Order: sequence, then C-alpha cells, then structure tokens
Amino acid sequence: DFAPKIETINIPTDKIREVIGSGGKVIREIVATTGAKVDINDDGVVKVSASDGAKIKAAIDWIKSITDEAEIGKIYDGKVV
Amino acid sequence: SPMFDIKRKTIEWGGKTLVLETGRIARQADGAVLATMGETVVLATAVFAKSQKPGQDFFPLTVNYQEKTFAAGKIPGGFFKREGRPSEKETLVSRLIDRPIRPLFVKGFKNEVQVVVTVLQHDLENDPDILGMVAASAALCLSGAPFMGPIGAARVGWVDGAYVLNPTLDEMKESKMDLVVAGTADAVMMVESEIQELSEEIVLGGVNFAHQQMQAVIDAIIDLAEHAAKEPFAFEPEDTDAIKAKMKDLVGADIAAAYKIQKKQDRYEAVGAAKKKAIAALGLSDENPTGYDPLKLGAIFKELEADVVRRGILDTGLRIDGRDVKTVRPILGEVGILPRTHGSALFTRGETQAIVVATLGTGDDEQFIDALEGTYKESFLLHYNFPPYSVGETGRMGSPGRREIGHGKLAWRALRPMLPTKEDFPYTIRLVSEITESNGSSSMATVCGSSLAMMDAGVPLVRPVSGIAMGLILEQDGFAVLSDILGDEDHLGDMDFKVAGTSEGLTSLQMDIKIAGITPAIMEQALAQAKEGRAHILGEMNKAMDAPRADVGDFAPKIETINIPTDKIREVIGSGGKVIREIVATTGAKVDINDDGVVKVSASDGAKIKAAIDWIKSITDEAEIGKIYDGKVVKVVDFGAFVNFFGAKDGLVHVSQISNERVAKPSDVLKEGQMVKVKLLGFDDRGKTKLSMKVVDQ
Amino acid sequence: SPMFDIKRKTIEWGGKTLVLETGRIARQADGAVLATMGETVVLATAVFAKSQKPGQDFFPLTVNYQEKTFAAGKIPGGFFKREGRPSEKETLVSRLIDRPIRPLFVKGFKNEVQVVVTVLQHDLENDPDILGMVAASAALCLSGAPFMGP
Amino acid sequence: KPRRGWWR
Repeated sequence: DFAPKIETINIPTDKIREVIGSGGKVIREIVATTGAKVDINDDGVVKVSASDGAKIKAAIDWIKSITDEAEIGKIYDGKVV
Repeated sequence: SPMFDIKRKTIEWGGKTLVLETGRIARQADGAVLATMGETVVLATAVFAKSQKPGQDFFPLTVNYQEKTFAAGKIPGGFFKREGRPSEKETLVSRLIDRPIRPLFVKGFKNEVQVVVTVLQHDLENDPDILGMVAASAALCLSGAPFMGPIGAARVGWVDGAYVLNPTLDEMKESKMDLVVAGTADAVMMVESEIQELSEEIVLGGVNFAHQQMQAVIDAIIDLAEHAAKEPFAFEPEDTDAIKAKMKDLVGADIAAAYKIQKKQDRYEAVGAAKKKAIAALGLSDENPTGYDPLKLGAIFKELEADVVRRGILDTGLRIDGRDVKTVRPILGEVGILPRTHGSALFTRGETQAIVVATLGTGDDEQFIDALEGTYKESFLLHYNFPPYSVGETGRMGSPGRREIGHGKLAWRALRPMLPTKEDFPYTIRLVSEITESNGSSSMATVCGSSLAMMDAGVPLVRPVSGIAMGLILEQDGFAVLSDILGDEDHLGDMDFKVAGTSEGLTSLQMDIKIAGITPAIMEQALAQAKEGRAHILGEMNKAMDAPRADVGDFAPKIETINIPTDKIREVIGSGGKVIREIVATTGAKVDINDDGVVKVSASDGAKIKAAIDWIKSITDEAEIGKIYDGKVVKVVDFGAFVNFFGAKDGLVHVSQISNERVAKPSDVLKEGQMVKVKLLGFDDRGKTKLSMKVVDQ
Repeated sequence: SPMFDIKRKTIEWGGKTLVLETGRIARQADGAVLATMGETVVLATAVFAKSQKPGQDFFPLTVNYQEKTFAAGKIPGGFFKREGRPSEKETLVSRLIDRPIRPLFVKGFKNEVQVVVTVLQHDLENDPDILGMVAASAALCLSGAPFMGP
Repeated sequence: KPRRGWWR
C-alpha cells in the first residue's frame, strides 16, 4: 500500500480538450478535487494515481462522465426505468 | 547451509528492539553486520587492508554513510533518477560515525580501513544515523581489525524534563534538544548536539544519560562478537617508550630552555637545533643500526614537543602565546563592513577572523532537501568557507569539503535555536562565513560573527549567541582546561570542544575526546569555564550590536505575512490559479500559498505589499465571528444606528441595544461619523446584522 | 590595536574613488589588499611558498577569481543554493587576471604562488574584474614575492 | 569456547 497505484484507462482521442479544458482549467479542478494525479498522453491514454483506491475510482468515474456517451451501440446492459 | 549466522536479536532498547545480523550478507568483507531498529535497516561493512602502505605516515580511515532512496520507496528527483554525490546528511553522518572511531585503532596501526554503511529501509520513525553508528561499530569488532572496544551511540531528546532515549522522528518534533553521543565502555568519545537553550547541567545530564543508555548496546556487540568475530588481526601496538626516552634525555632539557624562549626566534631556533642535533645522534644511522630510521624519528620529536609543552601548562597556566588557561584572546567585532549586503560582519579574535554576511530572500530562495524522512524545504542556509590563504597556504578552492561542511553545520546547529519564527520574520536568510584567518576555532568565530551579521541585517534574533573553542590537557595527577584554544593547542589537548549558546543556556555543544577519564566532574568544571569565556566573547559582540537593527536595507526586500482562515483557499487561488495570477500580476507582489492558511507577500515596495494584503483581506474578510469590533456610525435614526466594521457590509445597532437604562430618541451618541466599538449579536432575520454596545463588556 | 593599517584611499580615478585597505583582513596571507571602487568590493590575497618543490620544472601559479552571490544580495539558483563550480565569468576573469602577471615573476622563480580574489560587494555599476586585477596586483607587491613591478 | 577479541 506504500507505495501506490496507479490505475489506467483509455479515452477516445477526440475528447482531449474537454478534459484538459482551456489552459488546464478542468484538469487542475479534477486533480485538486479527487486528490489524484492525472495525465495525459495523446493516444487517449489516462493514468490516474494516489495512495487510495477511493480517490482513483473517484477520478476515473469523473473522467468517464465527461468521456462517456457512445453509442457506438454496440449492445449494452441496463435496467428498465 | 550457505550462511552460518548468528545474530544478537535480544536488546529491546529504550522502547525499540534492535537486531544485529551477521553471517548472511557480505561475507567477503571482514565484518558485515546488518542492524535493524524497528523497521529502519542498515548494512555496515568494514574492510581493512592486511599490508600497510610503504610510505605511510598517517592512518588512512574512510567511512561512507550512504542512503539509497528506495529505503523509503522513492526514486531520486535527479535528472538521472539515480543517486550520486553525497548529501549534506550523507556527509554529515559519515563524519559523525568517523569521529568517535578514529582514535580507537591501536596506536601505530596504519592500514587502509574503510567502513561503509548503507541505509536499506527507513521506517520514517527511527533515524538511521544512530543505528548506523552502532552498526559500523558492530561490523568492525567483528572484522578482527585492531579497533579497541565496541563503541555505542545514543541520541537523547528533551521532553517535559525527561531525557528520552532515541526519540523517533515524531518525538523529536516536540523536544528542546537533539543531543547525539557516542562512546565506549569507559568514556564518551564524541558529542554533537543542537540545543533549544538549556543549561550546562541539563545538557551534560544529557551526555550521561546517553552514556548509560548505550551501555546495553556496547555489551550486546560484545555478545555477538563473542561467537562471530573473525580471528583478531595480530598487530604489535607499537612501543615508542624505549626510543622515546632515549631522545628525551638528549633534548628534554634543550626544549625546557627552548620553548621558554619568548623571542619567536630561537623559540623555533632550539626547534631546528633539536631537529639537526638529534636527527643525527641516533637515526637508523649512518653508521650504526640503533636507533630508528630518520622517518619515524620525526613523530617522536613531534610527540615529545607535546609532553614538554603540556607539563609546562599544568605547572603555570602558561601557554605558548604566554597566556593563562583561562584568558580569552583579543576580540574585535565590526558590523556593516560592506553595507549593501543585507547584513555583514567582520568578527575577529586574536588570529581567527571571519567575514560573515547575511542575505534575506523569499520562498523561491528556500532549498528542497529531498530527504528520506520526507523531502522538505530548509530556509536556513549557513554556508561555511575555509580558504587556504586563511592559514598562509595554497590549494583547493570550490567544492567545499567534509569539515567545511561539518563546521558550517556546527555553527548552524548553534543558531537555529535563537531564530525568529517564520511567523515573526518570514525570510530565508543565507549567511556565508568566509574564514580569512584561522588559528582558533573559525567554526566558533563564524557563529559569533553570524549572530552579529544577522542583527545588522535586521533579524529578531531572540537573543545573541557566542561560542568558544575549548581544550583539556589531562594527567593522572593534575590537568588544565584551556579557554579559546589555538590551532596548536588542539593538536595536543586530550579533549577539545566547542560550546555555543546565549546567556540563558546552551544552543550547541560539540565535543571530541581522545582519552578515557573525563569524569562528569571534570566536564562540568569545563563548561563552567566555557560559560565564563563565551559569555565574555558575548560581551564584545554587544559592543557592536546588543540588539537587531529596527528594519532591513531596502535592497533587499520585504516580505510581509498574514494568516487567513484555511477554508478560504480556493477563493484566493481560483480555478487553476485564475485569481492568484491576476492578483500577483496587478499588485506586482509575490504571493503564496501554504495550507495552514499562511500567506507571505513580497516585493521591494511597502506600497505593493499593502495593496496585495488589502486585496486578499477583502476576499478573506467577513467575520463575525463577532467578536466585538470598531467602526463609525454611517447614519442614525429614531430607530437606531447603522455603523461600519468596514467593507460596506454595515450592521444595525437597534434603537434598543444602544446605551441601556434609557435613550428616549437615539441622539445619545448620534454623530454621523463618530467611531465606536460594537459586538455582533448575529445576523438576525433575514441575512441582516444585529449588533449592540456592551463596550464594555460581557 | 589588532590591525595596523594602512590604506591608500587617495586616488579618485577617472570619476570614481578607489580604495586599497590592507593590515585589517587576512593577515595570515602574505599580501591581502581590500580594494573598493565606489561600492564594488573585492578582497585579493596572494600567498606564496617559501620552499620550491623538488622536481619543479615550471612555475606553478594559480589565480582564483570568485564571486559570492551575496555581494549582490542574492542566493544562488542552484538546487543547493550554495555556489560551486566556477562560472564562465569567474573562469574568464581568472584568466584575464593571470595573463599579465605570469611573466612578471623573476626569471627562475618556481615557487608555488596562489592569488585569490573574491568579490564581496557589487554595486551594479563598477564591474569588479578591473578592480580585481588591480587588487591582485596590490595584494601581490605587498607579499614580498618576486613579482616585478605593480 | 569463546572467540576473542580486540574489544576484548
């Protein structure tokens, strides 16, 4: 547990701006809040890190909300509302 | 099995268990213990040469204390992410380990010996230095090398009023003392400390605490050694006496009426005499075997000068310079020599002068000390520099050495106590000390000069600090304690030591003993005299400062500081620095930052700093609290009074809660603009602001 | 008194006054002048060996011109915030000071000699190099070493 | 039988 993860995921490349934001606007906000280190690449690869699994999940789940929507479709699971 | 250990695990040591593994790792060395203190882990290896070098005039000993970053699961911040040139701490422990040892090798023994200690695991609690000293020790005894008696070491702290053994990192945070000590079964050998203004008794009481408290470890090492050390290495502890006595009676009177020579002339003249004369009469010969070769015949004379000078000083406190064991040398302080430099001083003492100059800076000028404990930022930067011309020689230059560092540390250890808090004084103060003359303790002369150079710079040094170099000739019968020793006087005393502090206790004590017998009685008498000396040197310092300059020189800068409630951080920083950059760009002042809600604001102008501060407060203000406050009525009304805690955000003093007893119509203190004091009852319905006058009070 | 200076203060020099203090600092060297040009301040020390080395085929001379950052109230931008390996300028003045001198030691003289100059105050106007050369010079003549003519 | 020793 000392030391740390370090969890990683991919995002469609054409989403870069939206997560970085103008001059880092969104990224810094995301990093400050979740308490996790984020970056960055360009093949759409995101590595997220800190000591807690809690902070990493927080971050990942956040990013996915900005990143999600696809459809595609692409079968999927869900529940009747 | 490979590996045939072997390990004294026993020893819980003042709260913590200590292990000593040998037999498993680095068997190829002569001794290699692996010590453990809770979770902190260091491997010590001693290897020593079995020949002696041909032209070998000194004992070559070398210690390398080294910290691998992985011991605290990191990867170096180096551009190369490997660790290289030794740190301050690496270099400073290495010295601290080396010090007590060197003396303890059998007289005569001149073989190459190299102890390496390497820190493999740091549990962020147990500091590895103390462990490492122990380990070195262990590893050595095990080697069989001629290294007289295992040596222990203990760090002591000061909590409540209890000497506490080996205060872990945390326990240190709340101590008024960092007194490290190493010694044998018989006396302490060395002492390096850092003291938060404590008295001789409390401090030396420290020493003796440590002496006992290591006694467990010394015994332990032996236990291990007993069934684990290598066959001890046979070396004839060289006997000089035979030939030493023979040269004595050829010259032993020729020096009594030689040193007695007041006139520096023959005073050396007799020297060269003896030299020529004796070098001849006995000297491997030509013809004529007996006596010893003209090589080792130097040493004897060298030695013999000692035995002569030393007798001469116990009978009559009359030294070489012809002064009494108690008499300190002429001092002359001098401040603001070369103004322009934030604080300058030319302290000088007989023939030991330093130029010392202070330099204020910002947080940008702090130094990241990427340590294993935890990478951190030091804002107190003593840099010591000892150039060859300072003793009339040539050489070297740049790339400061092990002592150049140990000394500048010794001095820094003797000032950090008397420093204003980043609260009173939010600066980073450098301080290089350039020794321009040495002959006495430049290391002491530096601190004194700093204490000065710093007041000149404008520093709330809570008090000023002095230091004295000290000596100690010791025979079975009598003995002298030398105040303010020369360069020579050291190279002959059986103990030497630097005492530093203020006139309300000690700030640093460093000692280095060479022989057993320094009873705690002899010690106290020693600091006694030191107390006299140092509080005298202090006398002369005040004759050039006595208290800080009111302010600093306009070059360089303030540097003004304030606190804000912590939960306001975001609002001043803004998203990704949005607000902070805007504030810094506009006011022209440097701002940051912390997290305890501490803001330091800086530039050259008081105007820009006030601008910034006043700005931040507007974003920061609003509280209430309430918490009485001052202000002025804005308007009054047969209804009450509206007033100002400042920031428009007025409040109302209800026509009711004005003056008590009776007010008819609120023309009591009705003066549009008249300042009064008021407490906020609380922003009553709605987001309103009730508030009245018990001025005063509750 | 300690210190028995001694100092040619006279000399205003093409607009600027030049001081040369000796007797007060680094008496332990053979010569140690402390020159001043307005506010720029440098200490020069010359120490030279009284023996000559045994196998001594050349004249060993070494000059170290060095600038402490505090002379202009700073703290080095070095990760160690102490100043170390010599700069271009440090190295370049050192050469510039060394050049004119070397020739001027009495033919044959092969003793170890080491002039150190150190800049203590820079007034951002007077460049210390020129001063420093002068200082070296002064400090040397003072040393008694066989160094022909200031 | 004990080893010894320079310590001793």
